[PDB]
Amino acid sequence: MEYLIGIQGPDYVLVASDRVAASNIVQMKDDHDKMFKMSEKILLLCVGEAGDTVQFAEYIQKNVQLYKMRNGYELSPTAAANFTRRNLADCLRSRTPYHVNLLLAGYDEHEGPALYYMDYLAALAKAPFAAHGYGAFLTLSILDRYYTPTISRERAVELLRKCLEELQKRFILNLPTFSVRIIDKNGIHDLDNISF
Amino acid sequence: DRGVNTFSPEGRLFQVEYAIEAIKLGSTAIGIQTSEGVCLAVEKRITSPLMEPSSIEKIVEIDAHIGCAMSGLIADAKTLIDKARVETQNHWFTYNETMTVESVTQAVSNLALQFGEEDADPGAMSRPFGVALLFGGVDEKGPQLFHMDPSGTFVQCDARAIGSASEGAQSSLQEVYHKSMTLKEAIKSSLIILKQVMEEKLNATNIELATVQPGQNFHMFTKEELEEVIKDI
Amino acid sequence: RFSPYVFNGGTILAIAGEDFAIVASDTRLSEGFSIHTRDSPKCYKLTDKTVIGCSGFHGDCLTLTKIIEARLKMYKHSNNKAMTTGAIAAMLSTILYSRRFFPYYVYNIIGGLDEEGKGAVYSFDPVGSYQRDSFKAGGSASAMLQPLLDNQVGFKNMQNVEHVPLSLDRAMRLVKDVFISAAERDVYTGDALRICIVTKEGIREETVSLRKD
Amino acid sequence: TTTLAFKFRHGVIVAADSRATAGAYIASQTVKKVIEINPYLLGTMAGGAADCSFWERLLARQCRIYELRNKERISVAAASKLLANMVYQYKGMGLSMGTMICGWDKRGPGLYYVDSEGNRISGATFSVGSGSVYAYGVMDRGYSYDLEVEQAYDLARRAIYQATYRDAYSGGAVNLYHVREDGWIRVSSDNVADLHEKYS
Amino acid sequence: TQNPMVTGTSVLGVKFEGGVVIAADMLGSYGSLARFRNISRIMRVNNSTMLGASGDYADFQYLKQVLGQMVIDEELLGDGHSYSPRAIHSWLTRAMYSRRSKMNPLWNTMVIGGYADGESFLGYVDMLGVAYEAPSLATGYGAYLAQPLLREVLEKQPVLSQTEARDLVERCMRVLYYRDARSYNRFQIATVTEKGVEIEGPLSTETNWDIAHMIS
Amino acid sequence: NQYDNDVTVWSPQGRIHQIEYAMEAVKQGSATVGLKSKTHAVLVALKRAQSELAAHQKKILHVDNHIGISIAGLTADARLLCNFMRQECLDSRFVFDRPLPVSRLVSLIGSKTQIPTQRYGRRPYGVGLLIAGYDDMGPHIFQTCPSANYFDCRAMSIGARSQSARTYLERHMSEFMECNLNELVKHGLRALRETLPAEQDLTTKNVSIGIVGKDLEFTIYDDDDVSPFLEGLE
Amino acid sequence: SYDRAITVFSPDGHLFQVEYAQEAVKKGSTAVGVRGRDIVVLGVEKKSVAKLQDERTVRKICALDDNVCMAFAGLTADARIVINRARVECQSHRLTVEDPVTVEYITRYIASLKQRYTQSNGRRPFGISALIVGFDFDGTPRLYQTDPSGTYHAWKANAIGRGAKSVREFLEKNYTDEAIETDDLTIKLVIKALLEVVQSGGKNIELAVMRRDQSLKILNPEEIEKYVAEIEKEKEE
Amino acid sequence: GYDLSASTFSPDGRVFQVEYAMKAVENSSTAIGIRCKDGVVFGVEKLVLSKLYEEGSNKRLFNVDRHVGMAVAGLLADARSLADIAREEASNFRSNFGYNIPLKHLADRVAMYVHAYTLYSAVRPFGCSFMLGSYSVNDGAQLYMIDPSGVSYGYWGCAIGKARQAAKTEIEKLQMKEMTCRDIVKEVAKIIYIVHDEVKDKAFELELSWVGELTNGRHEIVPKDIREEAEKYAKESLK
Amino acid sequence: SRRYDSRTTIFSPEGRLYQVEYAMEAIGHAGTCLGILANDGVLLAAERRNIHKLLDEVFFSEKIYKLNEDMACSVAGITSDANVLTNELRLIAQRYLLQYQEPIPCEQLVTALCDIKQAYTQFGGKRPFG
Ligand SMILES: *[B]([O])([O])[C]([C][C]([C])[C])[N]C(=O)[C][N]C(=O)C1=[C]C(Cl)=[C][C]=C1Cl
Ligand SMILES: [Cl-]
Ligand SMILES: [Cl-]
Ligand SMILES: [Cl-]
Ligand SMILES: [Cl-]
Ligand SMILES: [Cl-]
Ligand SMILES: [Cl-]
Ligand SMILES: [Cl-]
Ligand SMILES: [Cl-]
Ligand SMILES: [Cl-]
Ligand SMILES: [Cl-]
Ligand SMILES: [Cl-]
Ligand SMILES: [Cl-]
Ligand SMILES: [Cl-]
Ligand SMILES: [Cl-]
Ligand SMILES: [Cl-]
Ligand SMILES: [K+]
Ligand SMILES: [Mg+2]
Ligand SMILES: [Mg+2]
Repeated sequence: MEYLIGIQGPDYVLVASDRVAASNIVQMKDDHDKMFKMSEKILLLCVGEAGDTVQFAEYIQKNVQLYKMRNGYELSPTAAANFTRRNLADCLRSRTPYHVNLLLAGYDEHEGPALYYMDYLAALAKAPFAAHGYGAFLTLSILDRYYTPTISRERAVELLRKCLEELQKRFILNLPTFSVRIIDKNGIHDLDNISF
Repeated sequence: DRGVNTFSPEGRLFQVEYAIEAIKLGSTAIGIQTSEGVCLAVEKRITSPLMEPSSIEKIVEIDAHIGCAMSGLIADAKTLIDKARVETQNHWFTYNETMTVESVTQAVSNLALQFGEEDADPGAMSRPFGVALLFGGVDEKGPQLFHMDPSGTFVQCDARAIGSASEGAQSSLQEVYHKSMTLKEAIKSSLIILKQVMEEKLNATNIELATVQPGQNFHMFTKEELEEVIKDI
Repeated sequence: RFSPYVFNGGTILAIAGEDFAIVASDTRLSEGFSIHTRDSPKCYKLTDKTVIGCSGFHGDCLTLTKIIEARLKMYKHSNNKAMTTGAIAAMLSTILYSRRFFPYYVYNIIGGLDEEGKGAVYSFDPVGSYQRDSFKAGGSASAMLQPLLDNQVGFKNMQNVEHVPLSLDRAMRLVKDVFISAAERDVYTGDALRICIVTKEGIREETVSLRKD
Repeated sequence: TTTLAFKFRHGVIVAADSRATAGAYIASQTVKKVIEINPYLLGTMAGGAADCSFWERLLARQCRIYELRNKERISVAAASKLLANMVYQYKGMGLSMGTMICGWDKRGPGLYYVDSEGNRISGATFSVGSGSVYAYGVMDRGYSYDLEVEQAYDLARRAIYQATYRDAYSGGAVNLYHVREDGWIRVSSDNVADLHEKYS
Repeated sequence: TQNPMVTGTSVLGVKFEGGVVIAADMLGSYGSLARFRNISRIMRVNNSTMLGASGDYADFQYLKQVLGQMVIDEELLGDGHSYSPRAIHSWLTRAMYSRRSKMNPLWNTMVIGGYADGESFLGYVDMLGVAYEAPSLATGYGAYLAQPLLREVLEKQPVLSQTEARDLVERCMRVLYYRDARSYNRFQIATVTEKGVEIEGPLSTETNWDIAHMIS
Repeated sequence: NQYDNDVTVWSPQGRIHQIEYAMEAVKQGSATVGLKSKTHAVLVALKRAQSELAAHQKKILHVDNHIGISIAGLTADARLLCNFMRQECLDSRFVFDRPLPVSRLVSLIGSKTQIPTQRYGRRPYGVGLLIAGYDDMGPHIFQTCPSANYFDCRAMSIGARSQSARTYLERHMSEFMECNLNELVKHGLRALRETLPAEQDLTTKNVSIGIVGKDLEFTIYDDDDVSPFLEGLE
Repeated sequence: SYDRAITVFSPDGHLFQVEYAQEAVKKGSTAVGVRGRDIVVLGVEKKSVAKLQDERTVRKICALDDNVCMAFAGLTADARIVINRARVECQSHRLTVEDPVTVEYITRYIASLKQRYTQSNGRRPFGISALIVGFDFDGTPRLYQTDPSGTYHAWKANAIGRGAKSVREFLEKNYTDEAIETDDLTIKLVIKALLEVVQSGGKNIELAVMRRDQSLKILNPEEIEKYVAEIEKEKEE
Repeated sequence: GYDLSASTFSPDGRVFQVEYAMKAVENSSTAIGIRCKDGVVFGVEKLVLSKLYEEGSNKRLFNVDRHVGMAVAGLLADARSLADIAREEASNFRSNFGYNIPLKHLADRVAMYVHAYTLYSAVRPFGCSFMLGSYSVNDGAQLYMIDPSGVSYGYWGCAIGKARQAAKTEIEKLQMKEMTCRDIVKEVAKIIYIVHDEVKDKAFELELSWVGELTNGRHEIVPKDIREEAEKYAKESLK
Repeated sequence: SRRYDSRTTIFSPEGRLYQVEYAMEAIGHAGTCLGILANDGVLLAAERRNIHKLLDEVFFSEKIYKLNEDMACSVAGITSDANVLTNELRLIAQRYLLQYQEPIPCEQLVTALCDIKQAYTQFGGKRPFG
């Protein structure tokens, strides 16, 4: 069961996600990626029900890309988060609700870094850090304990590592590897996977 | 001005008669049916050396056993070809067998008079298709060539030309055709005739040729295979 | 809670031979603990080369055979030939699946001749899964018949026996025996056995008496 | 059912059992669970027999249309996505399908798991069906990208076999296929009773 | 109908040489209440065909309306074709199946009797579209109490005269009055022959109560 | 002129020029003939060939086991109407488990084909049919027209030079009822032969034959299968 | 809804609405396309000049997706509708096939949109032709042209709009393996081709390039008049 | 011009498309109805355009309900479509109200349907006139006639088609109020023979139907022997 | 009905759309309306046609419309048509704000309305907006 985490520093956002795709009692994939690139400076991280997660994430992705092609510049993180929200809320009482939980991470030339949290009901909250999954229950207090708004990117990767080590120790599920990426003024960077 | 479904005093639909005239603006295409297979040959009609000849496709595969040659307003042919393709795949889906050439031709021909402006969907067909088609293939009846025009009339032919020089080409076909003719003779015959009727000097880039045979699937001739056949002619 | 289904019983069987196919069924039509009629066979002629057996909910048996009959004519009209055994089977698969969310409560077995004149059997589940078999039992007593056929036609679990071709006269003698055995133990199977033999010469019919209790 | 597939240096191995069941009644021992979508693409079937065979046949139709319209072989990614998008509309309606889409295209050997819950994932090895857990154990202890061809055939065969032994719902025969760069080949069909004789 | 309201009980039918006879009591019951004690549950469809209905009486009246109007529509054409008993039976099979398949059945079980071209026709159709033909029929409790007597007679003698079929129907109606708590001793008998369809009634059966004094 | 483009426009003489024009489509079709005896209904058609290397257009179509048609006029309209007839026949077998009576089918065609003659932007059907059938009332030959009117016939011919064929059929019709099948088909073939230029003859390439009756489902004879009927026009 | 049949046949097989739409294309500004070896270049005329214009707002060269772009000639409002439809479609393709479109796919899509508006009630045809360029997954460069009828072909080089006849004549004599051996010469071939028809040369040529993978670069006036001088002084010699 | 559409009045307030449709009726051969003491009798001059047609082909007398007959003149395919409208209106009346449609109400309903085709460019007026006849003990004998404008009136006697006036002048000679249907059929046959122009049109069939006390209120074809006697009376009366 | 249809959405023989051109003639007769961009702002200045002595002066302008928080327009042509378009402009701008929670960029608003105007020249058989 799926884990997402985001940490926003002064000029970057760091994100990570587990790499497991599971089914019944087996891990069926150990290099799964739960991140979707929306634009040069926007990642959507999406978990939840099978089928709804990809269908929803890719629809949003394609529409964000379309906006870029029509207009010549990109949606800001905030505008993308609100677009994501409107779609999810608008479907909530429809014949096709999407059962998805999301983080949206982004860097805007003028607003700086942003991290947004959304649940399946489509409540949207901006946050300095956030997490989804059962794993969030064991890691949010580690983030409250050690996060500061000026946290450097090296220390954010350390803080991330403390959370991921806590899942190894204390969580009942076998989540042995995580995708890590950072977003800043120069776009989206892949970091090394954190593995156990 | 009158509606698109108006009859003339001779009992023809004006729009169909005018669609039939548009076929005469097309390049010449030829089909010949033999006991060893059918061949389809068509003049490309290159208008500039800057054009890529391989982007002119006037012969297309419908299914492995069925090809189609077209003449007239080529853009109109796209929905007809697509419909032939979808129908053969539906028939395979439902019945787990190949659709006969006659049956494909029939299914397409049921589109022909489906135009008009006050029975139908919010923007349905406003006019007939300006296209004639030769369907050539092999089914359990053996090799077969069928012709269809914008009236929706379709019929089997032993050999048939369509397009601009079709009279002319059809006379030469009467002259050379026989029921026991081989496929290789039909190929040569159809290129000799294209060569007569074409304004440009025939060569291996300004024509296309395809065959279907009881042995073998729809086959578009490559440049090199065209060049080989062109030597004798 | 009106139920749209009821179970009406019936046992079907088909056997492919080298140059024949047998389709057989009992003729009892039941409901609850009652018999509706002793003379309701479960086999229906489709073409000169193809017979279908249908059991289960009789309301759906009737409807589905009428739909098949209409679709055979429609095919013949648009393609100018009779449907083959194989094409009938592929078609039936799609007709069954069209009701995937309110199924035809029918077990189908097609018996006939293929395009080389060999015996062909196709067996179906109610929503349209199918395959070609060498023989197959269906319906109420299928679990009683199928093992005997596995053993005696398929030669399964036997050592030291020559795998000879199945003659018509042995297949017939098998078909009568398994139904007689089924009528001993399945309450739904009884009254009479109807056998259709499909060969190049056409389709012929035998009927054998079964127990009436 | 037990089905499995794995990518390796020489393509993709695909294997299945052949049993169908209606509750605990064995309805067939001779089901073909590997569907030939085209000469370069296989699908496997596990779950509802009608559901798998309908939707995979429909996938075959659509792949063929695609090929006629675009004048090129469909990619394994695109085939698997067509299937995923077709079944997604039906989630919640009780479809039961677990499929592997197995080919070789311009990205090389290709393997995707697709099911009626809406999953679609690429990967190196998968097993699907009620016997999958048994197959995983054996497949996982023997698998390597650098398996020789015959070692790979041996592994697939043995994994399905072991699943047929533990799982009441898997049996019959082991049917084995190999997707190579110039097309798939059917490699063998071995009855489980004959494989038992051999493995002891 | 989801919930039947006023209902009728068994309908009987038996073929005889030169025709068919059907029987049905004249009762519409409302639960256990014998509410409407003089209603006909038999319809003359046309000259060759008659219909008896069990189950919901309003649904029967709707079928009567629809089928009656169909026969009128056909007679307007005056073209030498009429619906046979078999055709009517087919139509009814389809109508009932179709209503079942919309999860909104017509809550009836019917017996179609007819005579056409020298053949007796007797057919059953139920609310689910289950339909078949047989030399005798009995819906409801008739299936348990009447049909055994019918079939036992028919085995010993498959071809009955008109007066034998009629005596046999009277015996079955008596048994039903004894043993079906929703029956009533007031019934109609309808007969179809070469000459057409006749409906007789109201009829009653004699009953014997001697067993009331054989308890001690 | 102002009255001849729209099927909704009555002329001042109480005519509809679009209906009349649609009837011209039938007069220019190749001839066909229909006739009947006490027990069989026969259709005979001439097939026109576009070139010496073309097959010859289909003129006779299967509707149901007891019904076939012959066509003259726009082929696409013939197929549309034939498909409607097929479907009405399938419906009657599905619902009533018996063949649709031929005259009821023909009433259906009349009602169907009338509708577009009264609505703006629609057009008549540009096809005439001869309909051969057998039912409880015996054999039938009916004729349908683009006007939506239809006719119950002892015999009939429509298409080009069909007047000759009608004259022949009037001349011999008192014989038709008592003819055996062979006689009846020959009479159909001779009527059809009257429609031809003096040079030309009936051949196995240009003649098509349809037969239905008491003992015989609707059957089409083409190509080599017509040779028996053509021999002994003696 | 309005269902009038707008595009109909006339005697002798003409579709007058389509021919009239082709007249609108001919009054549009000249557009030119050349397919290089590892580059593709579009250039377009004018259209009106005018010092008070914001130049950014009237480009006739448009990205459809990262790997495909287009120029058009004809009715600019009509073009905008086609361009936005093609952009939506590129995103459907990426959705359902997870590859970018080929240039041929999107060309085929545009062409069949155009064909449909010649055969559907209530609509007139689009008054545009388009030159569509880019690269396929395997690196092959591509130039396609569509016209109002819905016909489309691939070209080594081509022009549409006013003066297309003479610009095509020039390309026919000047398009050789030499003239496209490099990027600069390919770009120069387009400018020379325009400079034949371009009123007050030039000044008002807009130009854009697409390199294998590297995505659409529009050249700025400073970068253009560099090539203009570099070609004009070579033609003295 | 002012005569192309039923949605266009002329400057004198006429609807020429309706008047042209009426001309179609006036070109057709003649049909008559007569109401009498105990029912209504219809007769039609049915012109035989070819000897190849069967006796009975192209009927102009229809049953629209078991108690209602219809007699037509004009474009026959339009008349048949109107017969089907009338049939459906009768059928739907019985289904909704539970009894046989009264004649006058049936006439007024189909008249309004006819009238609806005289307002619009989207459709053309029916090219037919028709009579409706019935009888019941409660309502007596009733004969209505409806024309292409949709006007509907009741009549003692009525004629439509091309010898309309010649027919009416003969019908006026009868005291139809005091005559029975059996006497009237002969007079109907007689009048059709009077107004038939044997020079201009060579061959016709007489078609006869009736509804009255003698048919128990059912609309029926006149039996063959009565029709033959009536023709013979008419023919010898022509003398 | 084909006789009465004036065919507002078809090409003329030179590839022109006459209704569009005729509409542009109506505009050329309306009040003069100019726009001027500066470094610190933008302006609209328009001729008033509503100048009769007895007019009552009840709105804040005659031809200047606020579209949203950051935009305004002026118009030349048929006034009632302008009321329809400006109302549609306000709707588009609020649909965008709803969806993205930021104001519509200027050129995207203009483009969105222009696609409506374009559609009126291509299908529907209606007169364009003047
Ligand atoms: B396997 O998943 O165990 C197998 C795969 C298919 C392709 C054969 N599935 C089954 O056997 C599941 N059974 C059925 O779908 C079924 C249902 C019914 Cl109602 C009747 C017979 C059968 Cl086989
Ligand atoms: Cl031609
Ligand atoms: Cl197997
Ligand atoms: Cl596709
Ligand atoms: Cl994946
Ligand atoms: Cl009562
Ligand atoms: Cl009754
Ligand atoms: Cl014809
Ligand atoms: Cl035609
Ligand atoms: Cl007529
Ligand atoms: Cl004629
Ligand atoms: Cl579209
Ligand atoms: Cl151009
Ligand atoms: Cl009159
Ligand atoms: Cl605002
Ligand atoms: Cl705003
Ligand atoms: K038993
Ligand atoms: Mg859902
Ligand atoms: Mg018992």
